[PDB]
Amino acid sequence: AISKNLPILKNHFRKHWQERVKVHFDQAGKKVSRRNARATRAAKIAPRPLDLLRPVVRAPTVKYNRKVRAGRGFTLAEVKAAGLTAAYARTIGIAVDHRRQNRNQEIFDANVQRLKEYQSKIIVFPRNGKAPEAEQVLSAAATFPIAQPATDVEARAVQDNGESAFRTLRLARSEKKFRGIREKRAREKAEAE
Amino acid sequence: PSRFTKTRKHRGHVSAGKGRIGKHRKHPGGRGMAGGQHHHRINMDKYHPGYFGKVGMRYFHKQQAHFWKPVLNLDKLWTLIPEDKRDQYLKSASKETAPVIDTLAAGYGKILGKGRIPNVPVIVKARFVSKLAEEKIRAAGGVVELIA
Amino acid sequence: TVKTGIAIGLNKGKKVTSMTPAPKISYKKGAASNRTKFVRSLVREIAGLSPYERRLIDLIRNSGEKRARKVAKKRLGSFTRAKAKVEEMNNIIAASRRH
Amino acid sequence: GAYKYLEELQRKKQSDVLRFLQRVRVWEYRQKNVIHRAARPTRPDKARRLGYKAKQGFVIYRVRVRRGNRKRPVPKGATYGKPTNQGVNELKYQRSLRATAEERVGRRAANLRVLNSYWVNQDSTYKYFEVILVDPQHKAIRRDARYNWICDPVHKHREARGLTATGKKSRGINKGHKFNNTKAGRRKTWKRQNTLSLWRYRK
Amino acid sequence: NDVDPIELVVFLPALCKKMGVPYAIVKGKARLGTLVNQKTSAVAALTEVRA
RNA sequence: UUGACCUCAAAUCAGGUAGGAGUACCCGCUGAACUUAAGCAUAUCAAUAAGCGGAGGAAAAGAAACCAACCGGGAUUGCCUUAGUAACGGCGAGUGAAGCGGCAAAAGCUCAAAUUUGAAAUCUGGUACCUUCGGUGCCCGAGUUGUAAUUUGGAGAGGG
RNA sequence: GUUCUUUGUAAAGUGCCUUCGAAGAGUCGAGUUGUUUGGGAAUGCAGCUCUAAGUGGGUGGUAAAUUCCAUCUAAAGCUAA
Ligand SMILES: [K+]
Ligand SMILES: [K+]
Ligand SMILES: [Mg+2]
Ligand SMILES: [Mg+2]
Ligand SMILES: [Mg+2]
Ligand SMILES: [Mg+2]
Ligand SMILES: [Mg+2]
Ligand SMILES: [Mg+2]
Ligand SMILES: [Mg+2]
Ligand SMILES: [Mg+2]
Ligand SMILES: [Mg+2]
Ligand SMILES: [Mg+2]
Ligand SMILES: [Mg+2]
Ligand SMILES: [Mg+2]
Ligand SMILES: [Mg+2]
Ligand SMILES: [Mg+2]
Ligand SMILES: [Mg+2]
Ligand SMILES: [Mg+2]
Ligand SMILES: [Mg+2]
Ligand SMILES: [Mg+2]
Ligand SMILES: [Mg+2]
Ligand SMILES: [Mg+2]
Ligand SMILES: [Mg+2]
Ligand SMILES: [Mg+2]
Ligand SMILES: [Mg+2]
Ligand SMILES: [Mg+2]
Repeated sequence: AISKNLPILKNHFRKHWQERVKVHFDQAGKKVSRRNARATRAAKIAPRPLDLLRPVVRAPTVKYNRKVRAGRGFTLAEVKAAGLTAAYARTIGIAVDHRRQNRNQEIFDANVQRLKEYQSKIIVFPRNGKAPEAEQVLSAAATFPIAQPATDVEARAVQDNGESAFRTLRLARSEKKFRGIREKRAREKAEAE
Repeated sequence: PSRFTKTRKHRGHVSAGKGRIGKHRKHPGGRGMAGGQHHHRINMDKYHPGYFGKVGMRYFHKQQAHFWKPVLNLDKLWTLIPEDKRDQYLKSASKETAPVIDTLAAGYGKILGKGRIPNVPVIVKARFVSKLAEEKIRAAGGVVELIA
Repeated sequence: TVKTGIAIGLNKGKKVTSMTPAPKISYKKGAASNRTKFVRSLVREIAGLSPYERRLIDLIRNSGEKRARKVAKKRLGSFTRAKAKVEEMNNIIAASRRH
Repeated sequence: GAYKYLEELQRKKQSDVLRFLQRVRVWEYRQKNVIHRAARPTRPDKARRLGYKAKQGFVIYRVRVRRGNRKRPVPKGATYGKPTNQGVNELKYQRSLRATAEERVGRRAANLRVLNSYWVNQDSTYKYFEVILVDPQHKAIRRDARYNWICDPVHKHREARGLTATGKKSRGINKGHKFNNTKAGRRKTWKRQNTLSLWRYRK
Repeated sequence: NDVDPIELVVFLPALCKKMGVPYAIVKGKARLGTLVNQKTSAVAALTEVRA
C-alpha cells in the first residue's frame, strides 16, 4: 500500500483504539462544575483567597532559566528571614516548601520581600474575636503578581574593548575541550625524573 | 459534507468509480508500508530516497532543551526594540545612550548575521553570536555583550 | 567555581549572588553515630566471621590483596564493596595477633 | 535498647550463631503446618520496624511457600501458539514468594488485615515468612488513631491488591525514570498513553 | 536462660563483660517475672541497693 | 505435693469478623490467537480478549533513595504540550516514552531505631452506675520478648 | 451570635551556647535465567546463586578502572482535590 508521492505517515491505530477514545463532550460541563466548586470552596473557607501565596522562583533548563515563575512554596530560610515559623505560615496561607534551597540571593530577597508584603497586606482574624467582615478577595496570585526582574536599562554607552565576543566563545569552548588533555600533559611533564 | 461527494454521483453506476476489471478489493498491495523493499521499491527509492538503513550515531535520553538556541538574524535586530522607541533610537545614532537589546529575553539564543543593519550603535546582549553578526554590529558601532 | 557569565566553557552560566544554604540533616544519613559504632563492634565480637570473610582473610595472608580483592568482588556485588571489605579484613588481621 | 543489637546481629546470617539458629528454626517451622499462628514475632525488632506493636489486635502468622519458578500449568507442556510462547520451565511469576505468603495468610485470617511481612528462613524447597496482621475489629485498633486507618474498608485485602511493601515493589511503584512504565500503575499508564483524546474543537 | 528467641539476650553476657557489669545467667524468665510482678521478665537488674 | 511459665489445644464458652452478589470505572495475577508483516519463525495484534484474586465512591498514586545539570526546580494525579520525537525494531512491518513549559487541583505528614526508670505513665474485656457512636469507679486480663508520653531527618534530642 | 463552662502556674512556639544526632538486611547491590520496557553491554518485575556498607547507600539512560562533582535518603507507613 505504498502509492504516489506522499509523506510517510505514522498513524498508530493498529490496536483496539476505538475502545479508548476520550471525546471531551463534558468540556463545558466540567468548566461549569469547576466554577461551581471554586465558588463553593470560596464560600466554605474563611474570607481567604482560595489559594496560597507562592514564591518567585527561577525555572531550570536554560531554555527557561531566562524567566521567573511561581514555585511550590517558600523555603524554610525565606520564612525565617521573613520572621515567621513554617507552621504558622502554613496556617495563615503561605505555601512552605522544605525541599527547595536558597543558593541565589536575588531570588531569596524577592521571596522575603513578597512574604513581608503579604504579611502587611493580610489581616489575621483573632481565634476568639470579632474581626469584622473583611471582604474576601479570591486570588493571592492576582494580589501579588510575579514580576520578571529587570536585568538592564533601556540605553547605555557602548564599551567595546576589542575582545571579539565570537572569539571569546570560541576560546572558551576550545579551552573546555582541551582542559583534560592539557592537565594530563602537565601531569606527565611534571615527572622531574 | 456528504451531499457534495462523488459517491452521490456514483449512485446508479455499478462499480462506484472503482472499475470493472480491477475492482475495489481489500488490500491488493499489502497493508501500510508493506513491500517497501520488494514490490513498492520504485515508489520508495523515488520520492523517498534514504528511507532504509541507519545514517548516524544514537543519542540515548536526548533532551531538546539542551539544544534550545533560537536564531535571530541581524536583518531584523530592531523588531526587538518597541516600535515607538525605534524611531528615536534610529535617529541620533549615538555611541552614548545606545539601545540595549536583550535577545535572550526576547527568546533567542544565537545572533546570526544575514541582513545588514543601519549605522546605529546597539548593545546586543546574546548567549552566542555569529562571527559576521558581531563584525557587522561593531561596524555599525555597537558591541556584543555575552550573557548566560 | 564562580560562573564565568557566558553560555559556553568550563564554568559557564550566569553569575548570581551565592547563599550557601544551611546543611540538611539528610546528607548525614550514613554518619558515624558512636552508638552504632559500639553496637557494630560488639556484634562483630560476638558473631565472628562469615565463611567468605574467613576465605578472604586466608587469601590476604597467603595469596595477596589483589587475589583477595578478586574473590571479594566475586562474592559481593562491586569492586568498591570488594575494596572496602578487603580493607576491613586486613584491619581485622592487624587487630588480630600481628598487632 | 536491645533492638539495635537485634538489627545488627540479624545481618550476620552466615555467622556461627545465626547459622545454628537458622538450622534449628527451619527444622521446627518445617515440622509445623504450612500456615500456622506464631505466638510472638521471631524477630521483634523487624516486626516493630514493619509496624507491629505488642498489643491486642496484632497477630503474627508463619507461612511456608514453595521456592522456584512458576511452571506453566499447560497440559503436557503444549502451549498451542507461536514459539515465542512455547516456554514452560523458566517462567518467573512476576510477584514475590513473600506476596504469595501474605495472600495465603490473609485468605486464612480474612477477618484481619495484612499490615506487613518479613523473611525468617529458607531451605531449598521452602521460603519462610512471618506475616504481621492487624485486627480491624479490635477496639484497641479502632481507637489508637495511629492504626485505625487500616480499619477503613479501602484497605480490605491490601496484600491481594498489592498494597503492602512487597506488593508495591512488585508493582514497580517508585519514583523516577526507571519506573516510567509503572509509576501510577502500569495498566493505568498504558491506558492513558493509548487513549485518543478528542476535544470539541479538534486540535 | 530460656528466652525463646535467644537473640534478645545472646549479646547480653558480652555487653555486660565489655561494660564491666557483673552478670549471671539464671534459670527462669518465669522466676524473673515473679521478681518483677510479671509472667516473664527475661532480665532483672539491680542499679542501686540499700546500705 | 502445690503454684507459676512457655508452647499447644477444646468448648453450641463472651463478643465479633470473612465468604456471596455487583463488577462501568479501579488494584493486581495470568494470558492467547485471529490479525499485520502482502509468505513466515523475532516482531505485531498486546504487556489486549478470555481466565483468577481484591476495593471504593472513586480507586490507585502521593509528600522524592524525584527531576535535573539550570540563575536550578520541588508530593501525587489529570489536561495541553513535549511527540509520532529520543529510543526500540527480521532498523522490516511496526512501535515509542520522559525532563522542562502553560494549566486544573493543591496538603500535608508518622512510625522503627532513645532509660518513664523517682514509679506501664498504656490498652481490650467484665461488672455497677451514668448525661450511652461514649464516660466514670471497681475487677480480671494484655503488656517489660515493651503498651503510653517524647523525636521522624524539613530535623530533632539531652543539658545551660 | 448568646450563655454555664476555664482549661492550666498544663500544653505549644521562638533566641543563644554546648554534647549529640539512634534513621528499616537475605535487603541494597551483583551474576545468571525468564519476562517485560522506548530503555539501547540489559527499563521494570520475578526465580536461583552470591550477598554489603555507614564521610555509607541510590541515581546521574554506553560496558569498565581511576579521580571528582551533583542530587536525593531505599529496603516501614497514612493522606482530600
Ligand atoms: K486495482
Ligand atoms: K495459546
Ligand atoms: Mg460510466
Ligand atoms: Mg463489480
Ligand atoms: Mg487483471
Ligand atoms: Mg496476644
Ligand atoms: Mg513454583
Ligand atoms: Mg460462643
Ligand atoms: Mg467477593
Ligand atoms: Mg481484528
Ligand atoms: Mg502475514
Ligand atoms: Mg495477505
Ligand atoms: Mg498464513
Ligand atoms: Mg478480562
Ligand atoms: Mg460499596
Ligand atoms: Mg473525585
Ligand atoms: Mg487511597
Ligand atoms: Mg521525607
Ligand atoms: Mg512534581
Ligand atoms: Mg512537531
Ligand atoms: Mg507495545
Ligand atoms: Mg515537642
Ligand atoms: Mg529509611
Ligand atoms: Mg507474563
Ligand atoms: Mg515511602
Ligand atoms: Mg497508600
